[PDB]
Amino acid sequence: VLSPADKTNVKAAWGKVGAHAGEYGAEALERMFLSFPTTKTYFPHFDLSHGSAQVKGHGKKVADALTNAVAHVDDMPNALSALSDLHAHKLRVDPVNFKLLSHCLLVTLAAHLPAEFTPAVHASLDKFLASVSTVLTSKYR
Amino acid sequence: VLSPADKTNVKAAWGKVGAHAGEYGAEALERMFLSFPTTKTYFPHFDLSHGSAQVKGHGKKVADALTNAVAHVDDMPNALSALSDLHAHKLRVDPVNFKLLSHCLLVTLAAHLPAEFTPAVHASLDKFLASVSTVLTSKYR
Amino acid sequence: MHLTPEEKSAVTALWGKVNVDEVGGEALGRLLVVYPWTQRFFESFGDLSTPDAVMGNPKVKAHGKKVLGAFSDGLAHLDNLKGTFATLSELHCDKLHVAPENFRLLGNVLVCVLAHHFGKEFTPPVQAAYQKVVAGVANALAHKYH
Amino acid sequence: MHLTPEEKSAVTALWGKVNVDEVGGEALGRLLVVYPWTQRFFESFGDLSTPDAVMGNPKVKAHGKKVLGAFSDGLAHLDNLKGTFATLSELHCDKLHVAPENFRLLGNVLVCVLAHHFGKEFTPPVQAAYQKVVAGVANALAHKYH
Ligand code: HEM
Ligand code: HEM
Ligand code: HEM
Ligand code: HEM
Repeated sequence: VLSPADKTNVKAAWGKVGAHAGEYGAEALERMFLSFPTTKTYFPHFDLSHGSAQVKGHGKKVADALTNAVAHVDDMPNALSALSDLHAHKLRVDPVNFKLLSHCLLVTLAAHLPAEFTPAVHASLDKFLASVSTVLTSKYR
Repeated sequence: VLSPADKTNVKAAWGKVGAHAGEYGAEALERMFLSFPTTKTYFPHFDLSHGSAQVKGHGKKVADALTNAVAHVDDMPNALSALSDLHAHKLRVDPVNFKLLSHCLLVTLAAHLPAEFTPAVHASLDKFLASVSTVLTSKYR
Repeated sequence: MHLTPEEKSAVTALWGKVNVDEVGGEALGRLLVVYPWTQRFFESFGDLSTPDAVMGNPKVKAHGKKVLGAFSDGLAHLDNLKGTFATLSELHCDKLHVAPENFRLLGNVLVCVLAHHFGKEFTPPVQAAYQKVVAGVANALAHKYH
Repeated sequence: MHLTPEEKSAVTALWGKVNVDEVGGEALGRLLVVYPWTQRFFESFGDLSTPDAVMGNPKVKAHGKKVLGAFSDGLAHLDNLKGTFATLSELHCDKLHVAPENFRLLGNVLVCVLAHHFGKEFTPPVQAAYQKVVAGVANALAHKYH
């Protein structure tokens, strides 16, 4: 469970991300595709070359969805309900992958938020992405 | 999330375990110790030889809590709150391990109850050991 | 494959009693039921709405016999899993786009099914040997992914 | 541990700019905060109850430097990780009882700590080589577990 402190930590760090979300999403994805190459099997219709426009466009969406969950941090299962149905009934991405993207998003933020990526924050971001992942996975079966 | 069919499936299969629960809990551990030897690091105080009495005795303990969750199926977090505390703040067992015991319990059930381990029950039993694992690790941080 | 002689021998002897056709169909069907997201690779097999629909489905049974058939030929090549399955690895990554986490799921289902069929005989030591084989087969099947 | 020469060169390049005492402290401390169950192994270290208490605990800082010194040394032997780490692997399994998952958690924290320290220089290609490297080290530390 996210605590008051966690929610504050996440609201501040994500607030700094500001309007870089989209770009950080794409970077997260690129990191993901290079480090954990098995994840590319879920984007075969995607061109994965560096700086690909599909990668960018998908990052913006990922980050937009993350931004929405931050805005509704106290009602995430409802705020994310639609994404959760998509991922369970249509995309059917295996659950272990969520952890991998999460790690990459954290690397990405760490690399861009030197001052705000403190230990306490990191811990909060990590719980946060695990909550998001759990909601997106909640209807799998 | 457990559906009604799931609860019914679990109550019925657990019903035929009956008085062997203990013995099945002990067999599950033994299958876990031999199949996934890293799990042995969490019981450095145990005599882990085959038939040893700490393994047995601990088998029954696990079995009984399982029983308690079957009986409190609609109410797991409260029924297991104490065990949940114990694991998060004292035993501190890494979450990955829950999946290994769950898999060994299922194999133990498949080995013992042939006609009851239909495909629908397997599915339900797996969902159930996972919700139990989720509850047992929900206060870790 | 750090398999021991008595492990190698525990694996082989048991495998010689397995009805590959029945076991392969039960394995593949269970995988689809227990972990429904795996159905994403099987749209054209048809109706997979319910467990009954999945276990009765002939394309499922036939695909199952085929997968274990190849798994089976693998048990003859234990000292070299990577080599035997190399092209299988490529096809799986490059034409089929099947993530390798799937191969582990199926292995774990396979072990449940062997326990279901052989009971007392599928003892704790005999299981440990299978967990090793199944993890090796999955690793070899994934070896060519890049 | 399939490391390409470009990967090895990137891993080695970066590592020369690292101050191991500081990065070791940060990574062991952040592992203890981010994943508090890993504290089970350090009860003699005193107060580990708040992030400032862990990060600044002198025992944590000294153990971190020690852990990382051995990692470094590991980077001079990328071709014989297993041998290099054999005795440590034995100690961790059979005296300290440290479950191998802990090595993977620390690797992952280490990757973010590098990320934190180097900003842009921690390119996606560089990350990817460090992941293969933390994984091989985790595996080498676990290889004597039985
Ligand atoms: C942080 C967790 C994640 C979130 C918030 C997220 C969110 C989203 C969103 C907003 C979409 C767009 C769907 C639309 O157009 O309506 C999407 C699509 C998609 N996601 Fe997820 N995703 C997450 C993780 C993953 C992961 C881990 C994978 C697999 C590795 C994945 C695979 C896909 C695929 C294949 C699509 C469709 C791509 C396309 O054809 O456009 N997602 N996701
Ligand atoms: C379904 C999942 C599990 C349940 C229901 C469960 C239940 C229990 C119970 C009833 C106890 C005894 C508490 C008491 O002393 O009254 C216990 C303790 C313990 N468990 Fe868990 N357990 C589970 C999984 C695990 C796993 C995966 C591990 C790690 C491999 C583990 C490691 C331990 C340890 C080391 C103890 C303390 C044993 C002792 O020192 O005697 N448990 N658990
Ligand atoms: C024990 C591990 C597995 C083995 C040995 C195996 C083996 C095979 C073999 C021999 C083929 C024949 C392909 C051809 O005709 O060239 C095949 C096809 C296929 N396998 Fe695998 N398989 C395994 C696991 C999986 C699993 C886990 C999945 C996904 C859940 C999967 C998905 C497929 C698919 C989608 C095809 C193509 C079927 C078609 O023709 O429509 N396999 N497999
Ligand atoms: C990067 C992987 C690691 C390396 C290379 C490493 C290396 C070392 C070394 C060189 C020692 C001192 C050995 C001695 O006393 O003779 C040590 C001790 C220790 N390590 Fe590891 N370590 C690693 C990861 C971890 C992790 C992740 C944990 C637990 C989360 C852990 C737990 C311990 C403990 C409890 C000690 C003994 C501390 C004491 O002296 O009281 N290590 N390690």
